[PDB]
Amino acid sequence: VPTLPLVPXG
Amino acid sequence: ETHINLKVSDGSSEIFFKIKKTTPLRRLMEAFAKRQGKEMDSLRFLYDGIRIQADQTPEDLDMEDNDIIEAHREQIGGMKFTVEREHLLKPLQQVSGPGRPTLPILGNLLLQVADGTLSLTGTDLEMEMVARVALVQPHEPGATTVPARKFFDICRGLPEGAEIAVQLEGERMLVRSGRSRFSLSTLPAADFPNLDDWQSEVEFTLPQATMKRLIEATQFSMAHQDVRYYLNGMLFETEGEELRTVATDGHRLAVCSMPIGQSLPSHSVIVPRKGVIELMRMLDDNPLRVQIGSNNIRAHVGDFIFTSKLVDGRFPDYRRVLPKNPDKHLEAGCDLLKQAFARAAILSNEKFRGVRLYVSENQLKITANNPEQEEAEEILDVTYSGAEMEIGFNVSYVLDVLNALKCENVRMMLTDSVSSVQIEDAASQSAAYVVMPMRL
Ligand SMILES: [Ca+2]
Ligand SMILES: [Cl-]
Repeated sequence: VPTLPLVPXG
Repeated sequence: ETHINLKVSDGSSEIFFKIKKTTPLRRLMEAFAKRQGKEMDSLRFLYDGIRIQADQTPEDLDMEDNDIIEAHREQIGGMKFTVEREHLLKPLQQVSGPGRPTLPILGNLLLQVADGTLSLTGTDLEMEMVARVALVQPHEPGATTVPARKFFDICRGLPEGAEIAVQLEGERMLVRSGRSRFSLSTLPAADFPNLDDWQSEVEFTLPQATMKRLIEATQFSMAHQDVRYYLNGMLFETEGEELRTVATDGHRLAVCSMPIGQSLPSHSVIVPRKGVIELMRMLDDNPLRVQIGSNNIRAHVGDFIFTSKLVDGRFPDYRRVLPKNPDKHLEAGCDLLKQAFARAAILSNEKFRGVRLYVSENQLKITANNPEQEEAEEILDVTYSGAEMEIGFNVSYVLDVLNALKCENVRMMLTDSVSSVQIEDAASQSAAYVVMPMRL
């Protein structure tokens, strides 16, 4: 379960 | 900006005073009483109906330049009004939206009678809702606070057309209508909290339906109780002539932009989850006026005013989350896609909710399997001419998007099996949804 490229945290 | 100008008026005589914002109002009150030839005890000094105590300063009461102090003949607990039930019901419902044994006053409404108007205010310390009701019948100025839910329920429980008379008796508020009598416990109006004033930075008016579209397009993508507190809210952004909302929980993002017909400075704030909920409650005639400050937001709707603190954090840039070159475009009817995903979801894993999409020339196959080894398969005609690919998704996130797109056809913009998908109305770029896939 990958995440959106949120910076930080993904 | 160290001193304040104040007007004191008894309805006929007006006296003006310049005092330091830190000086108690006692000297001002006694001087006004002296000019009237009246005893200091024989008058009560009300600020928006709330009784001033002699040791309080303008700074304590957040007074501003040319604010007015009304001198009234003494009337202990003098507030009195009589209003039609129908004129109170919606105001009471609205302000009772936003309560601890250590904070009983937060379960109360502040009532203020002043300048021909009844004001009702509810607050939870971080947001407040204020309603103004014109008083058509005789009244007497003053203020109190009263249990919100009990007062609302009493007014709602009275018969259609009832007139509701309210006055104060010691530490209780007496409500009378017909041969119905209620005595409610009060707490002092002077003890009700009030957000201090702030400067509006961007201000604009827009139709209620436009704000409602912006919130409904993205609200479902907000995080719930995320430790990244900024994600629990909704970004509100002004840019050029558009207003934009953004919401994300790290697995999906929603962004919606709408034109507001006036070019504005660029501004970007985070509205807390409970504020978004209250904003929606107000969007029941006339349009909506929004003021955004550095730390607060305010919405004016009809005779209501909502104010909320903002969330102080760094919201992610949706522009960096959008797929860079989503060159594989699938188009399908929104309802047909939604109904197929909804049936496939029945046999997906109850925890992980994964479904598999196989895209091929003008065809989509959706499959779902669960630990019981049950299987669903749906085949749909779509418009698609890209490379074949298999990609997995949390079907709940997909259904959430399709339900928020209230449209005939949707476009899914694909890159590869491990990259986010962008979903939009095939006919409108106003909203965009980005969903990360699950690995297979
Ligand atoms: Ca009536
Ligand atoms: Cl269309």
